[PDB]
Order: sequence, then structure tokens, then C-alpha cells
Amino acid sequence: KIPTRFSNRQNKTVNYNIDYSDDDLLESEDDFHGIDIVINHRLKTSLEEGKVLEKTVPDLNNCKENYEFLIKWTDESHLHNTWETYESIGQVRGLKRLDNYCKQFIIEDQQVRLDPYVTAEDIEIMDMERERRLDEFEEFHVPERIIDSQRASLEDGTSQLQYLVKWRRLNYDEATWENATDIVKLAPEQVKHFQNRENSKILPQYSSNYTSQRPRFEKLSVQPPFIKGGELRDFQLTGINWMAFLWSKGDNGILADEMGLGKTVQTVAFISWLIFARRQNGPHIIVVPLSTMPAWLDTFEKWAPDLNCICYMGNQKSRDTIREYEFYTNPRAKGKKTMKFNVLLTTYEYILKDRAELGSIKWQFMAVDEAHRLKNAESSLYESLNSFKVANRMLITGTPLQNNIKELAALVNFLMPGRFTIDQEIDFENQDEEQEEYIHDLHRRIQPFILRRLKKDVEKSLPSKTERILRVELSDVQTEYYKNILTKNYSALTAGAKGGHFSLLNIMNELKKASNHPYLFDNAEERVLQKFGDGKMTRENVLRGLIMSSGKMVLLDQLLTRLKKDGHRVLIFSQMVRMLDILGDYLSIKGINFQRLDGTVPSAQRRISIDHFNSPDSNDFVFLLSTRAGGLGINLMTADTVVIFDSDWNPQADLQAMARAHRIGQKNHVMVYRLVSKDTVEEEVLERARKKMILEYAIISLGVTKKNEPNAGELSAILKFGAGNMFTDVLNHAEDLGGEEFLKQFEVTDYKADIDWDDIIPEEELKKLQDEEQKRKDEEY
Amino acid sequence: RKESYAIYVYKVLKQVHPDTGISCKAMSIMNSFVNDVFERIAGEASRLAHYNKRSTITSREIQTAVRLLLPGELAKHAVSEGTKAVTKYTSA
Amino acid sequence: KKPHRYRPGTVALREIRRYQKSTELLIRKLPFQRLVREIAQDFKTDLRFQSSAVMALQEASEAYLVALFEDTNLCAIHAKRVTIMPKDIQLARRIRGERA
Amino acid sequence: AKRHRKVLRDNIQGITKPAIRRLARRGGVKRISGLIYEETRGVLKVFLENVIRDAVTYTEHAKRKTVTAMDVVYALKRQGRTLYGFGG
Repeated sequence: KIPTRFSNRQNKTVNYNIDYSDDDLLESEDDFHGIDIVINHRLKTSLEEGKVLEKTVPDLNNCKENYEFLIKWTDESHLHNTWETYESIGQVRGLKRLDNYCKQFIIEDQQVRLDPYVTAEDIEIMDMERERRLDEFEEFHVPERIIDSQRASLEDGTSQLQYLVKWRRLNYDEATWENATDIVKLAPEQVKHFQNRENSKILPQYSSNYTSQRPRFEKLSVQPPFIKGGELRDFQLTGINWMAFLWSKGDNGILADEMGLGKTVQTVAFISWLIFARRQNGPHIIVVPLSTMPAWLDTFEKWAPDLNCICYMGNQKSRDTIREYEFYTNPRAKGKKTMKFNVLLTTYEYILKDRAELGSIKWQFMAVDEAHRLKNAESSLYESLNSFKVANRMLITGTPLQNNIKELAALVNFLMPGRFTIDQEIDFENQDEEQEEYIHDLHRRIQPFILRRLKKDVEKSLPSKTERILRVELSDVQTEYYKNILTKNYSALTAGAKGGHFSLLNIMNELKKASNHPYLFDNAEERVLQKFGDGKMTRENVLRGLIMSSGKMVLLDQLLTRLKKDGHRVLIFSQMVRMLDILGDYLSIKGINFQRLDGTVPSAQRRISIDHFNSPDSNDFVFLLSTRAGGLGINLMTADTVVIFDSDWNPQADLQAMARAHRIGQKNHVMVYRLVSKDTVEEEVLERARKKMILEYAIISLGVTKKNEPNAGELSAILKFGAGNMFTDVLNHAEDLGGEEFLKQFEVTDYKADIDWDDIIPEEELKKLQDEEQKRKDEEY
Repeated sequence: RKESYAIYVYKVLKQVHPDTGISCKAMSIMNSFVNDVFERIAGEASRLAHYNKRSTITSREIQTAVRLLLPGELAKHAVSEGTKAVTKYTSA
Repeated sequence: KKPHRYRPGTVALREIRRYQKSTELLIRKLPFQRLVREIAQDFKTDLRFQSSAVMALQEASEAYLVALFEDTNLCAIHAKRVTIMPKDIQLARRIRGERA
Repeated sequence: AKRHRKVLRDNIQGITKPAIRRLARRGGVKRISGLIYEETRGVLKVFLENVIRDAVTYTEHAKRKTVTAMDVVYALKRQGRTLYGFGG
């Protein structure tokens, strides 16, 4: 209370309050319909004057009387867009946006139209994106969901019924109050869905109270009637039976089906069964990646149209709109608020951002899609999701085990925290019977809790995928760079164009860079150009330096020529985007129509590139990827060959890379070439990947969905394989019990090139390169 | 086992403000301040002992270092504090 | 295109009164880490950095720049001006002894 | 020419114009001329290399490759700029 010590020093009192008020500055401080979005323009202002004066370029004042612009105004609903003119606007807020649209679109469009140096590819891609935008803007007219209805009084308008409308690709901050009449006349299906949601027969407050007394589940041999949708398949119905039988015992599960089998359809049908049959229609939460979430939204709209599935993304005001307009039946009260929605779709970012506003909900079910993101128990998402108050949880993934047993332990501790323990990592050096007994114990422990179906067991029309490991020797530049890094030679590495502070931290990263290409190091192309092509760099020796600098590039060039000779298209996957830049330059000087995708490319250009590669009239031949980008939703149907340029530590990343082209319904035999640098650090990369594949084939593949006696022999055989080193008509795109299948695609096919400097760029390619270089000087540019 | 000054600074804080806490960064700043003042006074007293050809550091050297380093009323109040502490320690 | 524009100087006074109350670092962390690493690779190669070392460098650099800007503002006020110029920084560093 | 160098040289430009403006606002500066920012970047670079050289010397005395916070504290202390909050 009272202090026992004071100061005898005679200080003056000091006001330490540093809070300031700007009330003395209000003299110069204080003492909604404007232009928001300009969508499209029309060349006729009022009427067609004539076809004359079609040449030259218009100025800013010339466009002020010749064009009319489509305007979406501030605080409007994209249906009151008006075709306006500069003199028809006057002076409103947002005129600078109109000026910017006019300048950018009109000036650059007439510049690309009137430039003689414009190819057909540029004009068709510019038209591509142009139409895409115009239509994305056209999709905003269609209503998607009606939130709430009110009675509003206008200026002597008595009472009017006003709907709160959400749009198709817009969000809840764009939800607008609109008249009921044109909303009914526009899309009455959404209106009748709103009245179906108003006096709905399924609410969280009407849920049953099964407390360890859940009824027994009979097997459903037919599709249930409340799941309308399309038509469930037989393996999907078996999945429904497995999910319902595991829920009836009060247990949680991992749906480990391989991609393409429709896991989303299975879990939406299970949610429909939980709501309709067992009357557990309370608050369910589904946490998905953001890129896949439209594929969840339309699945919920199609297969379970009677459900109150809501969407939880966006900024703060949109999530506030969802929170105080759609969570509660009685949002204006302050006591116990019952829930109104049935299913809440959300993402990981808003689990972390809004754990306080979502953790205080008595959830009846959790479904986490792509649960390998939950593979780390020390992550923030694991601590956020594990603290939720949910009765039943479910993990949906394709790769339950990726690197070690600890990730599977984290998944089963997220499901059942305590009944499963793992305290021994599998080591491929003992090979004793105790490890085999431990493996069989983990087999029999997680057997009913994991359901996994492969793409070969169902849909018996999928062509096989063959993986060939090609080990190539190193070039002289690669060998001297490897020797300089491995036996650290700062003086020798700095020598050549004054260095540039060569960083030898992360030695294995530099060894992988040296195994890929010498040009990944700074000031390394100059030495190869000045030592072999005598530094002139005259458009032909640059390609020779690119090909002959790295030992992977000669095999890549031979594969590219052979696949161009045949009717094949190729994806090329790399772990580095700088090596992707190197290959992009190699195909640019080489002159091959290529497309590219990595983390730097935004999602719109990603969609453009994927649609351009998959078009039937595509001139593209090779499509480059960074391996870990794009998620699981990339469709690469048209390609046939996959070249893994750089191997990953995680083999599931390379498996997803191969499954980008090896999807369901593929019409060609997918061929995979893995490029390996001989006697390098990539050898132990492949050894660790082989050990992880051995581990995944041991635990996961032998516990899917008289052989018990031979299991004690074949586990010992696969452990002897796991304790052995894999490193002791070659480019054919063809191939002419399950245990011997796994012994394939681990063989090493050594490739020897022995190609000298003057063999590459033959007389057909050298004549084309020299004529293009000679004609470039005639046209200057 | 970090050998800090945190508990004594906390007891002094409870003497002067019995209902006021302290953050960890402020405690680190206070520990750095005590270490800085310790090494300033000890270095000045070491220099004073070396200047007078003395092999020992007594309370006179510490007193002279306090009157040299601390300014104004801080100096004389610290001299009174240390003097009555030495007087209390000697008699008992 | 809205009315009620503010007078030039009261907004700057508002930021003066705002940033003198707060105590956070006014420089973004990643450009400062890149600057520290770029400066440090001249003296020695293969240098690792603790995060607290970069934070101590940022605290000291921000305190040094704020004190230099106070001396620079005093220099500019002494020259019957309210705008700081590089000659004010040069005079402040010369009187401080950094340029002397 | 998609390929380029991994290293970056304009890391002094990472100390942006609004950062220098905020640092002047903390210093009580009302109006700033346009030539202030290059001078401020040069002054900051000189101060940073002066501190960093001494910290690196303290690091190589201990036979280390990692610049700890204590080396930065000692480097700032030797030139007469004592910094609290990191020495404990």
C-alpha cells in the first residue's frame, strides 16, 4: 500500500502524461456518390458519325467526346452501372480513376493496335485477358446469396421490401441493399432459397444430444435420398459407410484417398448424412486452402443445396458483415446466441486471425482439408485448431506420411490426443525382428482409422507412369566449381570479375547449385564465354555455353529434340526459380514456345498460362514449374512427359509434380525422366527420398483401407532394401506382383554424352540462327 | 544460473512502489544500468588507488569516485546513503 | 476530388506529435537486415547474425538519426528557416566532431 | 535475359523516403528538403560501417563467424554510445 521508501532529493514535480489532444489544431482540421470502377468503353459516343478519321491517335480531349464509359459508382450494386460521358459526369469524386482508365486502356490499346512490331501471339493474348476481365466484370451482376430482408421507407414511398444481396465473385463488403422486385425477376431461385433458409427445418438448436449413445449404423448399399447432387460412385459410397461407421463408434479419421477420387464429394455427402439422418445439424467447420475453396463452394451448392453453408473469407468489414448478419438467429440480443448456419467454410489464415471469434463456438464437426499442413505439432495452426471445442474431428489428405513417423504421430495426436504413442523413429540399420513387430503394431493400430484408396484400384483405365532415373556426369566447369566449394577456396572463387562476395554459408545449397548449372553463380557466364567462345557472345556461342556448362543440359537438349521430333509435350520441374530463368533463357535463344509458372507469377496469369497450355490449338511445347507452387489444383492434362530437373527432399512433392500430368482420364502413357548429377550431393538427396518412399510403402501402403505369414518375410525384404544403397534406346517414351512393382523406378540408368563443343547447333540450326542474326541488323530495332 | 540483478531491483521497486510491476525489457535495462554504474565507480576508484600508489580500494576511494561521477544532489545523497550504510555495518 | 484541403504544416505537426509519443522502430526490419548484411560482407565473408544483434543495431541507428535530426533542426532554426537542408546536417556533424 | 545476379546493391535504398521522414518527425522536423534523403543514407551508412567493423573485430577475436548482440553492444560502448536493453 503505502511505500516504505521515499526520496530526499528536492526535485520539482513533473507531469509524465504524454497523451496529446489535437483539439487546438481543429482550426485547420475540420473548422457519397462518385466514380468507383470504370469497366468498359464504347467507340460511339451518341451516334455513328461516320467511318472517316479512322487513322492517327486520339488525345485526352479527343476521347472526352468520342467514348462513353461504363461506370460502377460508389456504394452501388453493379446493376446500376451507367454508360456516361465526361460532360455527362460533371465533377464527382473518382474522376482521376476515369482519367487513368482512359489513358491506360485507350493509349496502350491503340499503341498495340497501331504498332507494326506486334505479333499474332501478343494480340491474341491481349484479347484473351481483355475478354477475361470484361466477363469477370460481367459476373458481378448475378446474385449469389440473399443475406437479410428489411422494410425500408423511401421519400414518400410507404414501405418497401429491401433485400441484402451478395454477388458472385464479390464479397460481403460488397453486399448491397436492393429492391425485392428486380431481385425476384432476376434470379428467383436464390430468393426461394432465402425463404427456405428463413423457416428452415434444420437448425443447430434442433440438434440431437447423443452423449456416447449414438445409434448403430447399417450399411448403405444405395445412395441416400437427401444427397441429391449427381450420382455417388461405389467407392465413394464405401467411403460414406466407413465415415459413418467410424462416427458411430465415436472415433475420428483420416480420409487418405489419392487426388482425383472426389474427397470433397465424400465429405459433403457425409455432412449431409450427419445433418439429415442423425440430426446432428449443428455448427460444422471445414478448414480448406484458399485456392480449392471455390471447388468446395460449388460442391456444397450442387450436392447439398438445402444446407446453410456460409463462406468466411475477406477483410475485416466483410468478416464483420458475416459475423453480425449471418452467424446468429438472434444477433441483436446479448445473452445466449444460438447459431444460424450449418456449415462454415474457412481458411487457415482466418483460423489464425479469428481464433478468438471462432474458438468460442461449440462445433459439432471439424473437417480439415490438406491435413499435411497440420503435419507439424509446433505450428501456430496446430495450436489454434487443437484448442477448438469440437466433438468430432476429421483430416482429409492424400499424403498422411511425408518425411518421418513424427508427422503421422502429430496427425493421430490431433485426431486422438493420448491413445496413440510413438517414441521410436524407424532406423534402416538394425533390421531386427523388434522393428518389424513395431511396424506391424503400428499397422494394426491405425488400420481402422485411415481409409486410403489408390487411383489404380478404382477407375481401371488409367495408363501407367514410368519413372526413369538418369545419372549424368559433370562438366569441367561443374567439376572445378564442386572442387572449389567442397575444399573451400574463397581466393579461387573470388577470382574472376572481382568476385561479388561469394557466400559459402549453406555449403549443400552451393553444391546443389553447382550440380545444377555453373551459371547460378555470379560472374560465371563471363569466364565460360571468354574461355571458349572468346568473349564475343555473338548469339550462337551463348547457347553453346548454356548447353555445355552443365552436364544436365546436354541430356536436356537431347531429350527436347527427341520429344519435339515425336508428338509429345513436356513439363519441367525445378526446385529453384533461378534455374527456371536459366531454362527460360535457353528456350528463348533456342526458340521454343514455352510457358512458365512459379511463385512470382500471380494467379490470374497462372490461370491464363494453364488455360493456354491446355487449349487444343496450343503451340506451346514445354511448361516449366517450380515444384512446390500452385497447390494441388493445377490441371496439366495435355502434357505427356515430366522432367524432374531437381529432386526434392520430400518425395511427396515429386509425386504431386508427377501427378500434375498423371491425372484421372489421361489419354497417354506418362513418362518421367529424373535428371541426376553423378557423384554429387544429389546422390544422398535421392537416397533420403528412397528411404522416405520405403517408409511410406511400409506404414501407409501396407495398412490401406495367409499373407500374414509372408508379411514377416516381405517386411524384412523391404527393410533390407531400405538398408541398401541404390547407387551400386535410353530416352524411349514407351514401356511394354505389387512388391516387385516397387522395386522398379529405383534403378539408375547412367547416361554418357561425350559431346564436344562443335557438335551442337547443327547445320539446320546454325543456318537459322545466322540468318536471323543477319536479318536483325537489316531491320535494326 | 544467469547471475543477474533482477531480484534486488524488484525488492527496491516494492520498497518504492509496492503495487507497481515491471516488464522484462525494463528489468534488463535496470540490470544494464546497475552494471554500468558499478563498472564506472569501480574503474574510477581503481584509477584513484593507482594515482595515490595504494594497493587497496577502501570506502574512501568509492566515496571519491561517487563525488567524481555523480552530479549535484545525487552525489551528496549517495554519499550520505553509503556513509550511513558503512556506519550501520561497522556497528553490528 | 474532395473539398476541405488541409494547410501545409499542420499535418506535419500532427506527425511530429504522433511519432514523438510512440516508441516503435520507424524503419522496416527486412531492408535494415539487408543493409547490415551488405555492409558486413565487406569486412568479413560468411558472417552469421543473431536477430538481437540486428535489433540492437537498428535501435542504435534510429537513436543516432533522431538525435542528428534534432541537431539539424536546431541548425535550420538558427539560420531563420524551417526546412532542413544538407548543410544543416553538415554543420551539426562538424560541431559534433564527426566531420572535424 | 531472365537470368541476373543474386546479389543486390541498392540496399541503402531500402531506407526509404517515408522512413527518413518518420525519423525526422521523431526529431521534431517540420519541413524537409529533397536532398536530405541521400545525405541521411550516407550518414547512416558511415555510422553503420563504423559500428559493424568494431563488432566484426570483436567477433573474430572470439574465433566466431556469428555476430552476437553482445559484440554490437561492446562496439557501440567503445565509441561512446552505450545501449541498454541488450546487455542482460
